[PDB]
Amino acid sequence: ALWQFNGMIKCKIPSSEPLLDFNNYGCYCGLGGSGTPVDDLDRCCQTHDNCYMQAMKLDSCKVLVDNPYTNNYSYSCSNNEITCSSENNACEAFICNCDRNAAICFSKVPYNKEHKNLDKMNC
Ligand SMILES: COc1ccc(C(=O)O)cc1
Ligand SMILES: [Ca+2]
Ligand SMILES: [Ca+2]
Ligand SMILES: [Ca+2]
Ligand SMILES: [Cl-]
Repeated sequence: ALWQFNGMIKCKIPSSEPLLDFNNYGCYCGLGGSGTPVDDLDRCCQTHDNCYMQAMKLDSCKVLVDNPYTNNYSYSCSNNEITCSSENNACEAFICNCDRNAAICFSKVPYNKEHKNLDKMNC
C-alpha cells in the first residue's frame, strides 16, 4: 500500500519525507503518467508504473478488490535494507517487489527540484 511504499523510501533515504519530495514529480511520479520521462528519477517512476500495471494483470491480484495503492503487504527495514516478507501472498509479494525496486532506484539517482510539480502538458 501507499503507506508502505512511503516507509520503504524512507528506509533508503532517511532524510526524506517521500510523499512530499517524490509525489507529483516529472511526468510519471504521481498518479498516472505518460510521455517521455524528464530525468532518471522520473524514469524510476515510469518503471514503477509499469510494474503496477503488470501486477493488476496477475490472476492473484484480480481476485482482490484492493489495488496496488491500497493493498497492504508486509516488509521490514533493517540497517537501511528492505526485505519483502515471505508471508506475502502472490499479489502483495509482487507489489512489494515493485515498491522495493523503486525505493532503491530513487536512492541512486539525482533529484532535480526543477521537475517538481511539473506541468502535465510537457508530457
Ligand atoms: C511517495 O512517492 C510516490 C512516487 C511515485 C508514485 C506513482 O507513480 O504513482 C506514487 C508515490
Ligand atoms: Ca505514476
Ligand atoms: Ca494485502
Ligand atoms: Ca504527450
Ligand atoms: Cl535494500
